[PDB]
Amino acid sequence: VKVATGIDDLSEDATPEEQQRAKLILAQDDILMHGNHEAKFYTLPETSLDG
Amino acid sequence: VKVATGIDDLSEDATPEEQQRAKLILAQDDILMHGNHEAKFYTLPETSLDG
Amino acid sequence: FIAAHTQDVEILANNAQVPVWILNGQLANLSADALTAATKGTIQKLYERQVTFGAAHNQVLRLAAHVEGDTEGARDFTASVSWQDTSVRSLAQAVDAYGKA
Amino acid sequence: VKVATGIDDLSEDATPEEQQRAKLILAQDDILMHGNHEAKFYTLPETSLDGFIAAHTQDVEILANNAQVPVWILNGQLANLSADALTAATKGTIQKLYERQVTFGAAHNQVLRLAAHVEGDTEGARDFTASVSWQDTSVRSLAQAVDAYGKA
Amino acid sequence: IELPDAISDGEVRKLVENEFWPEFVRRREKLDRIAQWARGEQPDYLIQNANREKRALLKLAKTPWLGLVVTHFTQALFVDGYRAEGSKENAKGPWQTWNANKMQSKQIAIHRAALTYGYSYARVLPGVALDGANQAEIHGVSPRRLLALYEDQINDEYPKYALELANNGKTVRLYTDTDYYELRMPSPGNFPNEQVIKKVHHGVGVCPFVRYVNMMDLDGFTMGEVEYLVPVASKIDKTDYDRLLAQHYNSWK
Amino acid sequence: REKRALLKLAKTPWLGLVVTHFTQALFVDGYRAEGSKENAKGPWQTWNANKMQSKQIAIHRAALTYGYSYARVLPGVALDGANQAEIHGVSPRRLLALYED
Amino acid sequence: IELPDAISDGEVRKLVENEFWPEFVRRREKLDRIAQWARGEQPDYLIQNAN
Amino acid sequence: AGLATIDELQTLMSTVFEDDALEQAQLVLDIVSSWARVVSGQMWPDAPANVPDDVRAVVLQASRRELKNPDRVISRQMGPFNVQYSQPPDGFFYPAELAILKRFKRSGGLMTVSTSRGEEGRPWAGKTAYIRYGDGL
Repeated sequence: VKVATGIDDLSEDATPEEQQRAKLILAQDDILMHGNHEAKFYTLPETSLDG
Repeated sequence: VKVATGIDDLSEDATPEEQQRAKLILAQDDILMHGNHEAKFYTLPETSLDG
Repeated sequence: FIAAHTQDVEILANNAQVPVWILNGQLANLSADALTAATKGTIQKLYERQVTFGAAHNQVLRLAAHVEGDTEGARDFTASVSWQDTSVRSLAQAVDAYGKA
Repeated sequence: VKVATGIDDLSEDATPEEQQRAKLILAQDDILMHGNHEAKFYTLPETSLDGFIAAHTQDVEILANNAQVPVWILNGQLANLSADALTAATKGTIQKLYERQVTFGAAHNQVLRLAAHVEGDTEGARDFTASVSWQDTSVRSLAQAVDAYGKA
Repeated sequence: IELPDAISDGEVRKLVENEFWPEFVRRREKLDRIAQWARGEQPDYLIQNANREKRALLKLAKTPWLGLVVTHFTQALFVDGYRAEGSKENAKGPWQTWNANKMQSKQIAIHRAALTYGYSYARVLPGVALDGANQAEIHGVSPRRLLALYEDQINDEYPKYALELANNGKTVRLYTDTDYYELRMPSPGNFPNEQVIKKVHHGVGVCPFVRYVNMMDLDGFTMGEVEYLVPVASKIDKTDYDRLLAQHYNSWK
Repeated sequence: REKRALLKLAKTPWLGLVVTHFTQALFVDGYRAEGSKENAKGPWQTWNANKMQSKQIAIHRAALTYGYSYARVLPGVALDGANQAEIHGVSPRRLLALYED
Repeated sequence: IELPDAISDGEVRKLVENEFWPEFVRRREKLDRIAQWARGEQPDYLIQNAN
Repeated sequence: AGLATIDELQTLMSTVFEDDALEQAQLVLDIVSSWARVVSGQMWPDAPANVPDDVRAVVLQASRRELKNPDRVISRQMGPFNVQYSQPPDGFFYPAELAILKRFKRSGGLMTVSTSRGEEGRPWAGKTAYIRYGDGL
């Protein structure tokens, strides 16, 4: 699970209905960026499923 | 177990009954976010079950 | 995910009484006895289906004989259809066994 | 991906066109250097690509099993199998070929009966017992087949 | 669904339009669901509409496993002869009837229907061959086009009444012990009173349909290889869908 | 309704597989007297005339599933006359048999 | 798509132009799709044009 | 449409706003109400009617802070009188007040953004080349 902290909250202007999900394009070539230097991006590990 | 600390508590307005579980959509494409930069997201490991 | 898919397809093959290598994986090198044991369930299921469908086929053929006269054929419930062999055995082993027999 | 941070920006004097790519020479002998002591050089890891290979192998195995085609025809290699194991492994493909032979043989017999009826041949047209003969589709070695048929 | 003791020539239309056809449609809906399951369209236990990007992934992960099982069990069932007790030769009459009807290929369809829907039918009606004499015609009937009614499902060899839908869908035939009535059906469920119910006396003596049961059960459960293994195939499809989503969204750094 | 669908996905007919596996192996091929290689004419003709080759499968399935099963032998007449009993397998769910012991 | 009992020498043109040819084209489109699938042009369940 | 009425502000500050002091106070109240609406994410249609008590309290405290200390000083000396104030808030609300205003957010403030790869997706592909053979239902 990709996790972002320290991002600019209060965005999307009181997040509405009627689509409004721009669905930020994150492909193999895209580089995800944030202006704030205090922001942190990391992922949460997953279950092995072998047991 | 996904663990969140430092999040905005006191939310859900005195958490009610009659559903009220919006069931935050966390799929493979969603990026979990929090505005507070002091928030920490991590997971607790699980038992191996091989023994 | 790959391991889970392999396990699920194995479950499906075992529940359908279909050999595992038909659905997933590969057949390891098995001798004649091991091969006979591994395909015994599928062969027995095929034999049960043969019994049921052969009863139905004999009913069909007796009815057909009754339609075209053939009084002897209509009442001949002892006669039965013959199914082709469903055993999975090599030609050499089968021929050697039947020649020895 | 080689990554540099803290370097002197604003360089190349408003980076132009017309080549201007000096293409800094970084060979096996070169030592990359920066005057600033706050600059950091590091690399971003890359994808393993092994999971993709395993997934592709699994998908091609699924396709081979669903088409009743032998697995080694589509992916992988055939392990050393004895006569019985080989017969069991190719039983599905042979049975599918036999079903296709039955249907296409019914169609071929219909075609040949119609052809006989066209050219007279009253006996051939009404001979529904006659059937076409297909060549062997069994995957067996020459030695085993000859030994078995000679013993028979 | 009580079976009348005898159907009169004037009660055929009312019985077909009121009692038989609604039951036939009720069974046909479920049989169509079973048929589409066997063609790779396994049921979706988890639907996530209004994405169109994960829906394509879900359609990518659907694999016809049940159709593979049915095909595998069909390819091994073949009848090569019909011999009497203690005889090495095929019976002339029955085997000539089997060959004249091209049953070598139609047995494949009969077996497929029986393995898919749990049961299947074959219709034996009187006919005449090219040389004359008497040659019955055997036609396999799909369960989705026949509604056979038995006074005792477990222990009966022939039905009491059978409602048959034509392979073109234009006519509906109701079969009895000695006669069958043909009705013109322009629209599904529409039987105009202007049409005259054609009556044909086949004279077989019983209902000319013979049922091919996939599984013998004392409780009457006609179980097919498809609906018996739906959860496992759907589980495999869901696992494949999860893997597809993982490699579509979380496969690169 | 989202974990319930998962639970319905995880259910697999293992017990049905066990019963089917044990049913496909139990088949009767003849009824012979003591010290005789030939089938008894009367009992075996009765067995064949009742199509017991297929109904034994249902009887065995019922016995392996519910722990017991019944077969009803009532008088009847064959196509040629004389006397031919009819044997019909009865499910435990449709018969309540009471024994003094 | 009802089949006439017999086609007259004058009804051939009308039948072909009205009933038979449109059905032939309807089947031909699907058959052409199947044919191009068999030549390596499998359907694209996910299209990402303009790259 | 301030979230708290000027009468409540006058009662809290124990003062009466007259002439230009009233328009400035009303403007400050409206400004703080806009901040509170944006932070909480709840656009209250009837600003003084259905506004919660704690939201009114937060608005009143922020308005009093802005009116009494608009320039955000730390200390202030005039002759023998000296006053030393605490550190002013980042905007209008202290972290506790920001937490109170954010209590109307769902799932404890956790928000998710859905990503995509730009692929349109055609689930109907593969079913296009399909011809109906049979009765037709």
